[PDB]
Amino acid sequence: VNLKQAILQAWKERWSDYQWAINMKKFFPKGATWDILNLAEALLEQAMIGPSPNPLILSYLKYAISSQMVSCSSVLTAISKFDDFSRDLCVQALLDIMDMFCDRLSCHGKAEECIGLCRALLSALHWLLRCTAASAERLQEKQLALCLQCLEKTLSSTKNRALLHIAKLEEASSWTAIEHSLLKLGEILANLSNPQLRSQAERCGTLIRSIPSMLSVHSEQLHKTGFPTIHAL
Amino acid sequence: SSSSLTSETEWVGYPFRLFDFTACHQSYSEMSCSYTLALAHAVWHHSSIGQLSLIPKFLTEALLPVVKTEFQLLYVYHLVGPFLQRFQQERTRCMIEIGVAFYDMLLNVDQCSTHLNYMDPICDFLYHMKYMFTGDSVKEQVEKIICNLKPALKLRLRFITH
Amino acid sequence: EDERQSIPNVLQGEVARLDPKFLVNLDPSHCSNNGTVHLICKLDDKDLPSVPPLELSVPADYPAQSPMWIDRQWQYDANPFLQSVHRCMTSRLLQLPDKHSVTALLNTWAQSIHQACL
Repeated sequence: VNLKQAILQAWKERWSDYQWAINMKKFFPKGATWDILNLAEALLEQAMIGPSPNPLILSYLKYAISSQMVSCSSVLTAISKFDDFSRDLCVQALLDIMDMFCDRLSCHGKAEECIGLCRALLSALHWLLRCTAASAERLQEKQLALCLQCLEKTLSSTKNRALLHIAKLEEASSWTAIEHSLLKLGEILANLSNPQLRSQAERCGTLIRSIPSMLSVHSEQLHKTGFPTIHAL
Repeated sequence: SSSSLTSETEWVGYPFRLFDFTACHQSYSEMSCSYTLALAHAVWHHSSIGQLSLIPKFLTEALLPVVKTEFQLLYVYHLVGPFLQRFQQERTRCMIEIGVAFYDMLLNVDQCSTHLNYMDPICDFLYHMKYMFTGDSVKEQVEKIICNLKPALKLRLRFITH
Repeated sequence: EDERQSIPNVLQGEVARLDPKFLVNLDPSHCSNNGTVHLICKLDDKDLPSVPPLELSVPADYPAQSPMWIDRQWQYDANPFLQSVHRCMTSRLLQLPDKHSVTALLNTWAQSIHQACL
C-alpha cells in the first residue's frame, strides 16, 4: 500500500524524475516483487485525473520505458477502459507512449511469460480499435486519423506478425472477438471521412486477415521453365 | 513473325526458351517459327560474305510496321544479332544502319506498349552491342532517339550518353 | 589440453574481479566458441539505470573499442537526459587513448553515468 503514497510523495516534490529511480529502488527491497512497479501508477495517477492528461508525471513513464517490465505496462494499458471514458485527450498521450513503445520492437522476458506478453499485444490492438469509437458519433477528424496512423505504424510487417500469429495459435476466443470488432470497425468505416483516411484501414485489415494464413505464402511467379521433374517421373 | 503475336499469343510467350535452338533435342518445344529462325541462321551460317548487305534495306522498310510487342523485337534481334563481326570486319558502312534499326525497333516498342516486361535483357543486350561493336561512332544519332523514351527506360539506359 | 568453455581465461579471470555494482551476462551465443565476447551489463548503484552496452571484443591483443550500440538510435532518441548521457559517453570514449575493453569500457561508462547528474 505504501507504494501509492510513495509515488505521491515522489510527485509531491519536483524531483528530476530520473534520480527518482534511486528513491524507488531505495523504498523497495530491490527485487522482492516488481509486480507492484510503475505498472499500476499510470492507472491510479490517471484515475482522479479524468478529463486531464496529467502532465509532468508522464515523464516518469518516459524514463521508465527505457528498461522496465514492458509486459505489465502493456497488459494494464490494454485492459484500461479509457476510450469508454471518452476523454479524447489522455488517449492521445496513450498513442504517443505506445509510439515509443511498439514502433521499434518489444523486449525479452527470459521466460515463457514473454509469450503472455504477446497475448497482451493482442488485447492492445483491441484497445486501438476503440479509437474509432472517438468517431462513432460523427454528428459534427484529427483523432481518428492519428489513431489509424499510429495503428498502421504499430502494424509494421516482420515485427509483430509472428507475435500476432502466436497469440492467435495460443487462444481463440479473444482472437474471434478481435476479428468481430475488426469487421464492425470496417463496417463503421463506410463513411467518406477523408481521402487519406479509410484507405490504410483496409490495408491493416488485410494484414490481420493474412496473419493466420502464413508469413511466406506461395505467391511467386514468372517461373518460365518447362518442369522436367514431373515429366521424367 | 506475325501470326497473331500482338493481342495475346499464349502463355508460351516466353521468348528465350522458344527462340533458342537445340530445344529440338527433345520431342517438344519445337514450334515451327523457331525452326524458321535456325533456317535463317542456316544460310547466314555460310552466306556470310556479301549477302548481309541485303538485310539493312530488308530491315529499314520491312521490319518497321510489323512489330508492336517486345518478343517480336527479341526475335528480329536474334535474326540479325549474331553477325555484327562480319560488318565490323568488312561491311563497316552497314553496321550503323543495323544499329539505327535496333534503336528504331526500340522506339517502336516503346511507343506501343503498356509496360516493358523484360527490361534488363534488352538493356545488357544493347550494352554488349555498344561496348563490343559500335565503339563510339553512332553515339550522337541514337541520342536523337534516346531522349524521347520512357522515364524508366531513360534511367535504365542513362549511361549510353557516354 | 583445451579451453572447451571460452576464450583464454585471462579476460574472464580479470572481469570476475570487478565490483558487484556491475552485472555482466551474455546474449544469444552468436560467437560461442571463438569470439565468446558480447557482454550485457546492468549498472546497479545509487544512480539512474540505463540501456546495457554491446561490448564485442577481438582477440586478446585488445585493439578493440568493443561497444557498438546495436540499439543506439531508438533507445537513445527516447529522452533528453539519457541522450546527454550518451553524448558524454561517446565524448569520453573518444578521449580514451587505446581503450581496453577489459576495464576501461565499463569504468568509463560508469563515470559517464555518474556525470549525468550535471
